Amino acid sequence: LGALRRRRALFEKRKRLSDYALIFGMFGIVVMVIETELSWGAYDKASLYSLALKCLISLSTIILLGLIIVYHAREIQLFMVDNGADDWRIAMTYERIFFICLEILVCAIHPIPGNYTFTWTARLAFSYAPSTTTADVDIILSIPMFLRLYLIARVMLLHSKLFTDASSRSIGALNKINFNTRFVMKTLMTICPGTVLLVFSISLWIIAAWTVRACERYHDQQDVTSNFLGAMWLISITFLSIGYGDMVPNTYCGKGVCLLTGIMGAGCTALVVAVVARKLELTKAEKHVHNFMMDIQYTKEMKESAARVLQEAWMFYKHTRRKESHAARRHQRKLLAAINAFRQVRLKHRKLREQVNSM
Amino acid sequence: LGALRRRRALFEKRKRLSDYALIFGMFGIVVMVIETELSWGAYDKASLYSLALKCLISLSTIILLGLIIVYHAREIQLFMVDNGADDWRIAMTYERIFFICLEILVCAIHPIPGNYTFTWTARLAFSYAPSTTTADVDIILSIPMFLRLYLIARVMLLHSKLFTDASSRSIGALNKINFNTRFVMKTLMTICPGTVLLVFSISLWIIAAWTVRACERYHDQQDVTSNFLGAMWLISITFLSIGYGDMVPNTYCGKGVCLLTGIMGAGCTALVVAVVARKLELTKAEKHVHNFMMDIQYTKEMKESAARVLQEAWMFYKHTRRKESHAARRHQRKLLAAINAFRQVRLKHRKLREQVNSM
Amino acid sequence: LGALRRRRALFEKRKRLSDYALIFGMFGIVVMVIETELSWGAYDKASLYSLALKCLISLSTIILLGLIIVYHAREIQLFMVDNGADDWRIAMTYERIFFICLEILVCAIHPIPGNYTFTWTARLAFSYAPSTTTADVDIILSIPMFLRLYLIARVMLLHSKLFTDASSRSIGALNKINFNTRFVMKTLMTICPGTVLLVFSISLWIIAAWTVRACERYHDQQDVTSNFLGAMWLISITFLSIGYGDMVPNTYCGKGVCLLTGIMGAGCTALVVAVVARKLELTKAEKHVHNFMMDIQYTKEMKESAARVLQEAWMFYKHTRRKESHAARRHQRKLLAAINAFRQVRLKHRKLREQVNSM
Amino acid sequence: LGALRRRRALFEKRKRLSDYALIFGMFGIVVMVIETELSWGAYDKASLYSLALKCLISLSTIILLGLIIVYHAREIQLFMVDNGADDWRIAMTYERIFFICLEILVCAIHPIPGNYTFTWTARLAFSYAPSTTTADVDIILSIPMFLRLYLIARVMLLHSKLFTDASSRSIGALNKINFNTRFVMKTLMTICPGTVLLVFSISLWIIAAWTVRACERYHDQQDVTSNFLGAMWLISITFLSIGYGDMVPNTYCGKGVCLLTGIMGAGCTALVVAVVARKLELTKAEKHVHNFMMDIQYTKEMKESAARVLQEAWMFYKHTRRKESHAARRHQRKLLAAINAFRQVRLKHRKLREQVNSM
Amino acid sequence: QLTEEQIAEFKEAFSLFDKDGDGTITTKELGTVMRSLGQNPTEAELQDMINEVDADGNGTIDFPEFLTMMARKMKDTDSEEEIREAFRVFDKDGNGYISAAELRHVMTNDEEVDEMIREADIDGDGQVNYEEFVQMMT
Amino acid sequence: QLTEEQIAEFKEAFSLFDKDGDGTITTKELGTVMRSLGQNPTEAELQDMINEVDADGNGTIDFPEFLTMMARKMKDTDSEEEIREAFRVFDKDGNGYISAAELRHVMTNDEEVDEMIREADIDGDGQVNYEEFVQMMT
Amino acid sequence: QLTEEQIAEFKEAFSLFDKDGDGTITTKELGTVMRSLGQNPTEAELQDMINEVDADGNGTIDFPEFLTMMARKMKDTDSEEEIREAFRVFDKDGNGYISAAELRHVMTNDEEVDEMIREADIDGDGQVNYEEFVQMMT
Amino acid sequence: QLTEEQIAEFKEAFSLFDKDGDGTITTKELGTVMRSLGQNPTEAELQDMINEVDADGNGTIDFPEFLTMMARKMKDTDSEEEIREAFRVFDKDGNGYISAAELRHVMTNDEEVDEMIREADIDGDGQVNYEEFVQMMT
Ligand SMILES: O=C(Nc1cccc2nonc12)c1ccc(C(F)(F)F)cc1
Ligand SMILES: O=C(Nc1cccc2nonc12)c1ccc(C(F)(F)F)cc1
Ligand SMILES: [Ca+2]
Ligand SMILES: [Ca+2]
Ligand SMILES: [Ca+2]
Ligand SMILES: [Ca+2]
Ligand SMILES: [Ca+2]
Ligand SMILES: [Ca+2]
Ligand SMILES: [Ca+2]
Ligand SMILES: [Ca+2]
Ligand SMILES: [Ca+2]
Ligand SMILES: [Ca+2]
Ligand SMILES: [Ca+2]
Ligand SMILES: [Ca+2]
Ligand SMILES: [Ca+2]
Ligand SMILES: [Ca+2]
Ligand SMILES: [Ca+2]
Ligand SMILES: [K+]
Repeated sequence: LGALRRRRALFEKRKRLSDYALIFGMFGIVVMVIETELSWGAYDKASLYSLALKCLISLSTIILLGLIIVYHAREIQLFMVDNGADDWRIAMTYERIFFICLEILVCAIHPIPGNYTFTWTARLAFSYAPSTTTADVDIILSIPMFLRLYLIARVMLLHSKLFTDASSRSIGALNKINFNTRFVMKTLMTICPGTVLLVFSISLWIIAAWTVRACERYHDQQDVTSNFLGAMWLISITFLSIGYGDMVPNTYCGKGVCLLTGIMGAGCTALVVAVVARKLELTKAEKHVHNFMMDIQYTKEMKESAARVLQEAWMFYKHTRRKESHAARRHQRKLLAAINAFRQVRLKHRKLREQVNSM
Repeated sequence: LGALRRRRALFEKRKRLSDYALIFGMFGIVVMVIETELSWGAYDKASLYSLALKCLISLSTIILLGLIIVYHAREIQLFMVDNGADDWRIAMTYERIFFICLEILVCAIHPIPGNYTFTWTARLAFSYAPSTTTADVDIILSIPMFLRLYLIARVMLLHSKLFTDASSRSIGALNKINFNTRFVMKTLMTICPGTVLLVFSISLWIIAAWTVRACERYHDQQDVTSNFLGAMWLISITFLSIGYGDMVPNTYCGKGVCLLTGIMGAGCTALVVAVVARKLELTKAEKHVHNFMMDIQYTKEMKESAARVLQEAWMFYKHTRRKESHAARRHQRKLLAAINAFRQVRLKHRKLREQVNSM
Repeated sequence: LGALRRRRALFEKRKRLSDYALIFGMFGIVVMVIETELSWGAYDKASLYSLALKCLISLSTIILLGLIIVYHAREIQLFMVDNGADDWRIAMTYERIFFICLEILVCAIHPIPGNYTFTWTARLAFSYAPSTTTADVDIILSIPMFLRLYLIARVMLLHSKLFTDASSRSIGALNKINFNTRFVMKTLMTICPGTVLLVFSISLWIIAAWTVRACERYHDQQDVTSNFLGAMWLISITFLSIGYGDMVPNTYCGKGVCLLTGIMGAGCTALVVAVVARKLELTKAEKHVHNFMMDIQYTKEMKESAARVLQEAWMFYKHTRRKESHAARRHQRKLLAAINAFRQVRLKHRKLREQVNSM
Repeated sequence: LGALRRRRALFEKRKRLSDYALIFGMFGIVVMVIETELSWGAYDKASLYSLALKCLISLSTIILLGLIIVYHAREIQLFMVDNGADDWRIAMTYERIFFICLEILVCAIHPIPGNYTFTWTARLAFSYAPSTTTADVDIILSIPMFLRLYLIARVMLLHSKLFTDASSRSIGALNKINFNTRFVMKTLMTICPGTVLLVFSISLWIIAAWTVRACERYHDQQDVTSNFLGAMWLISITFLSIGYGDMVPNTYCGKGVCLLTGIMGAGCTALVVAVVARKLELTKAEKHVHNFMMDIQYTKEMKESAARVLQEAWMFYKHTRRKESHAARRHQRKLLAAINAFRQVRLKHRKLREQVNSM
Repeated sequence: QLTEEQIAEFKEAFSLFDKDGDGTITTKELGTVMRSLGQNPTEAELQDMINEVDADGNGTIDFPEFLTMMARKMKDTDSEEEIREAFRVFDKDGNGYISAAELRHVMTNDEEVDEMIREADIDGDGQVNYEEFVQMMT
Repeated sequence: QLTEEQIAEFKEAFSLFDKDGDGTITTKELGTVMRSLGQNPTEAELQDMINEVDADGNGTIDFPEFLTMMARKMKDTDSEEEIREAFRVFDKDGNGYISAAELRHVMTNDEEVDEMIREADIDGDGQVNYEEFVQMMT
Repeated sequence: QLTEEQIAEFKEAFSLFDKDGDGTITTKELGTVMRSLGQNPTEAELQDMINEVDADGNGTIDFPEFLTMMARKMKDTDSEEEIREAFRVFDKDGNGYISAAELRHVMTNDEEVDEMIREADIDGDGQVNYEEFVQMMT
Repeated sequence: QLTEEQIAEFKEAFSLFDKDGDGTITTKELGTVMRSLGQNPTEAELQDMINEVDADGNGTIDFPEFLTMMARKMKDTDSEEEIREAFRVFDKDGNGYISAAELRHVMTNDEEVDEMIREADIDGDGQVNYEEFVQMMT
């Protein structure tokens, strides 16, 4: 009784902290995208604008790590209430220790304020001529910031009604259904598989094309892959497994992203073509009407084919009585074609009769 | 009663206007293809022939927009009769306003008479050397004219018997089937999926290969992708997801069309191989005969395998009585092979017995 | 009665002529392969060896056209017996006229003796530099000679027992099965789909790789695609839809063959992976044993998981009685892990119970 | 009785020799990888280190061939006990002779100590410029040493409980299940298909990428494919069938490995996407709960849609009584949208009712 | 009246629904047609739906009856059917009459509903019936 | 007469259709064979099919009769069965006879059909039967 | 007490489990709900599970009863149910009392088990029951 | 005798085949185990197969009999079962005795078969039985 009030109060606290972790997680990503794009041409890494925006990212990282710590503290309190424990140490299992530190490590990677540079040497594409540049270290930290998109999966899980409803929990309990993040994803692939596979593809299309562009701008002076629409074409053709054309990443960051694009592009392509294949198939009710209408059409076609069989049969006989040779043979040839066409419509009608009886 | 006469009269008016919108829609496309091809070498954009043919396109656009307006006016009258309303304003919903304007916008894009030019700068393929030309603006308007092919989907929908028959409407009503453009497409994929996927593929093969050629002729002086058979090979290999080879679009128009080719080429390839897979499978009646014949063959093979088991068994025993060693061992080795071959034919026969019992 | 003797006599005449048409059809292909390969380096088109071998091909074409005419004459006599007609003109339908002429046209294309040459101009690959050569016209006629491989489909059809057995014809008649070339192919894809798809792939692998090599030797002075192992790699990677690499056909013959390779390589790849997927699946009997064994394993695992639940529960209680804190908490943490592991093995066991009940 | 003791004693002898054949088989491979990598830069083929490590490989080949001979000798004794024979010659069938010699031939290929060299001439990629080098013959023998990985399949087969349990053998006997290497692989693809297809892919990813690197280092002075991360990218993109980019093998060894990568990459890709598709599908119990919850949601949505139908109906009537025109028409338009939305929720609810009744 | 082609099409549909050709659609024929469509209609609901269009109450569908049903049905959306289904969704008790408390219950998913009830009770029987619902809808 | 191989194969087929080996294909054996083919033949339909080739009318199938059935069915398409099925689908009433009005009806999917009917009724009974249908066919 | 929103949610769940609205979950309603989930529960096990939360023993589930069941069940893993299932696994004989012999048998998958049995026998009846098992677990 | 490990494995297999633990595999237990494997064995064939290894003929399988069955069965191929199945294939009449004419018929898929029959008839009863077949096979 009192556990229900505490559990539902911690559910709303965890849900509220997940939203705030998403607000600051995506704010840091948005500012990182702006800062990376602007610091290329608009200003430099040593400008006061670079320090100001990178301090905004760092401040949002401190807040995000604060909300991750507090959210995992609510998971400890929820664990103690769920399992009846009263000591927080009991909840601190090796699996939980690893994942709390893993989320902190993922969310603590950001472009630390201050200009630090490292020597980037990459082998150019289609020419194999090495090119070296003094790229900033903040590109090694801007790209991993996209790992914060896992907070979207947490917000969706904590906001789904199947995870926070009393009726869903009771009904699922009677069938012993494990309600977790996998179940919500599986149900999302049955309600709206097309929308899930389209908001996923056309969102990481820009995320990956920007990651390739932001990585292949230090090693691209010809505006080939550093172009946004060039990288959007590269990521799309690699997604569809068509190829690379002349657009091959000159860095192992672009090659790596074109590898994750090809991996998720071998699965998402198969799942999309398996969804558009389930939407072009007649339902159980629609197929019954279609086979009902084709039975009427085949019934009429059998009448007209058998009528042709008899019509050409009488033409053969009448011309035979008229002692004709060329005309009688022409209608005899037509009689065999009428009989063959009558057999064809009879066989394809019985193919329908076996089809209606199968279901 | 009186509604049936009005509905069936507006059905024939809508169907007649759909045909005329297709005649002028495809006439403009045919003249656009001729005008684009001829104005490259035969004449120039400032010639009187260019003005005469582009005035034919513009005149056919005025007629097409007239028939689109009148057809949508018949849809208003049909809506008023269907829903019992007597005022046209009731039918004017936001969804209908958007689609009426969308069709007008789609059908109003055409090569407006008069020579206007814009600077086209594209990055060449496999060399990354920029190439600039003064391409005419009528190529930005000729390509979108292929969006008028949606009128084919309207003509097919309004001409299908399942959409205009009293028996189909009554039977579908008893099962609450929604008769629309999606239902007709789903039924077309069950009657003749191969023909639908072949008239679709081998028609946009030329439409896309001409679009790539017409776009990559301003930026192609080596006759690589501007060639029609070069662009037909490019679109086919991109459709099959093989790659680009040396044939990579030098413009974002060719890259875009090679992207839509790769998208519809990842779906149409999967649907075609799923159709040719349903035509190599034995039907319910054919499989019964095949398993009936294999049961007779396996029954005979068991007699001959068991006969080999007994024949080699007696050869072993007779040679043993004859005190032979090499011959007795050779037939003993043959006896184990006869027994193993008899076990194999017995197992594969029972694999058939379980197969006939499963269905 | 007398019709059965005549039909079975014409069956053996048609079967004998199909074999002889295959002997001379494949003899001409074998001699064409030898003549094409040898006339490149061993001799020239004007040598007496070229005339002698091309006269062997032409002579075998005359015999092949003779056996095609006689075989189609036996089909006329078989048609007259089957349909009760006594005049050959009745059998001469438009479909039969077209196919008799089509087979003659297919089998009459060969390297006519005598040296004739035509100017071959092709755009080289990856450099777009035109290259022109005076290729012989006998390459335009050697490649279409591979269309004679359709005689293999006729020999297989006429030799299959399902097409020439009295028991198969009677059993198929009771189920109204249409015995034709499609039925034999469908049954071949159920008995040995792997062998059919392997004798087909690893035979046109050499046929297509030789066709690409024989076409891309006039326009290949760098030994890139004219190499046999280069063309075998090209045809294989295009079959698997990987790409072209540096091996792109410099002629439209190689591009065309790499297009038919990519077409049949999008279907054969899907059918092979759908066959190796049906051979890694447990049969109905094998799955029953596997689920029977996993039920025993899960039953034992539930005993050991519940034993761990009770063992750690007593460790918690005994350490609690001993007034321990660190040890009691460690075993309390182990108790929750034992309970969670006991729930996991209980859920995956019931996943098996629902699995055995489903079938 | 006595046969059971002998069979189970030879089972443990065969299992022990399979493990030792794997220890020395993989020791030779590990030393071969070290020797090949080190002899490139660390020393030369004529150094005493090359002779010492190649003598370690040769010594491990002698031991491996000894354990292969002894293991096949235990298979002879097991054969004699199983089939009741007392003479070893009976077991020596042609199939067994070929496979004993085949395993010896496979396991006897190794880098024989002593420096022997052969002239390697390969056509470079994307430039077609021949490059010749004096590569050692030990690269022709190091690569085939990876064929010793078949001993892993033997160790897994002999260690599986389904192959060595008395309960599994008895239960499988009642259903006449053939227990062999294929059955264990089929069961591994049902228990953990993802783990089998991941330990297989991410193990031959390094095996093939090292094979390509070790082969394309004699003919690669630009560090393109000889790079390990370059060859890992090449093998991955060829596995996914994306293409080659600029990374095309300059040798037929790399082309061959990129061909086996594309072959197993057309099957493993299809099997992985067919496994991740069976893990995103709701189970029988989970689907029952999901359709139970969607029925509750649709029931509530029908109440709110019908309430909107009645609410807007009264707004139409009340405004009609108020003699309003613009407001009455706006609510009449809303009434048709409420009715259409009520029909949509009614149809999608009955789509659910037919779905629950189907299963 | 309808044209000859329309009359022929509707007569072919009627003959499809009328196997014996007596000119009336017996409920058994409608049931067997519905079973041919995969549906499993009980006798009660089949009789209920066959009298929905029954003007004369004879229990069978003659040609003008089926023609009126088609005139109501050939349209993409049938407003009358949707109004009837909304009414059936409303009446949880299933008695065919929707009461004031029931309207209050369905409005939660006070003066306005009171005015609606007052203006809907044309006959002054103290409750809202199907005829009142269809009058308010139109 | 047929060659030894043909006779042997035909006797093999007869053994397929004759499980008990008594030399006659009874109704029960045909029923079991057809059920083994996945079909569900009724007793009346199977009896009608079994006398379709029964020359002597004894109700069972002997070897020469099976030879006649094969001689009819070994061809890709047999015209006799097609003519019989066309006659059957012409028979809306199923009485085995086609009236002049029936012919006029099946011709709409007047003098020519009248002349055809006058030339088809060889026995002059005022109607067309199956033997007249096959005579007009050939 | 729980908030108004939580009370409303649990009441809607209860009404989902209780169709007739009488305020008590009859075993027939639970059985038909379970059958609506594809499961096939027998009357014996259904009655056994409906009395698992039965405090007053009336044979029906009132709103506080279902609320207590939910408080036990809303958590991801139910420790009490897992303890009960482990107990049901232990007693092979199914009599509800676990004896030392089968305990020693399940420990093999001597002094320690003897001490556990001695410390678990709170009532000194010579055997271990479910209450002793749950006391030892907690 | 077999080792302790092997005895334990065979005993756990026997307990898998023997639910009640009485030490004898009742034919009902074998039938329910086979039904658990998806097979549908009739009582006649189940009894026939349960007496195949029944040395003392009590109608049940004790541990030594199941151990002998396993010793005959753990091998990849069972020669005795294959010989028995070949014998069952030979006797189409199903009487358990293969006559000389039957052998002559099965050899076509004269002096040699005569010598085989003469040397196989150890008891001189004029026919070949199962024991003669297994003696000739070995
Ligand atoms: O160019 C092709 N397809 C398409 C291009 C663009 C948009 C499309 N939307 O749908 N298909 C489309 C195509 C290529 C090869 C074949 C072959 F099978 F003949 F090889 C057929 C078609
Ligand atoms: O060249 C090939 N195939 C084909 C080429 C041309 C027309 C065809 N029509 O059908 N297959 C065809 C092939 C490639 C690789 C393999 C591998 F599996 F061994 F890798 C097998 C075959
Ligand atoms: Ca009637
Ligand atoms: Ca009436
Ligand atoms: Ca009411
Ligand atoms: Ca009222
Ligand atoms: Ca007879
Ligand atoms: Ca009649
Ligand atoms: Ca007559
Ligand atoms: Ca109740
Ligand atoms: Ca109670
Ligand atoms: Ca007990
Ligand atoms: Ca106790
Ligand atoms: Ca027992
Ligand atoms: Ca016994
Ligand atoms: Ca006998
Ligand atoms: Ca005897
Ligand atoms: K590709």
